[PDB]
Amino acid sequence: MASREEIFSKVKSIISEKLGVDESQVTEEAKLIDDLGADSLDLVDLVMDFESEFGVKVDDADLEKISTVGDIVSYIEKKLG
Repeated sequence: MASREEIFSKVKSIISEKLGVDESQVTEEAKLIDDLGADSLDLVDLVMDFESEFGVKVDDADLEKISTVGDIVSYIEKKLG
């Protein structure tokens, strides 16, 4: 079943494994590009990984609305319903 823990944990799994960074750098208010150093290319791959992982499609506009991990987490929780 859907759960916030599932979102955050899975989200960290993609970002952490591809960047080699611990969730300490990951924050609901931390920016993936500034706080972690993941540029637009990095961001596309990370969100994409969630796109297939959660079996959901994302809006290019949603990407613009998503900057921090908080947005990533909140996005999946609401997008799935």
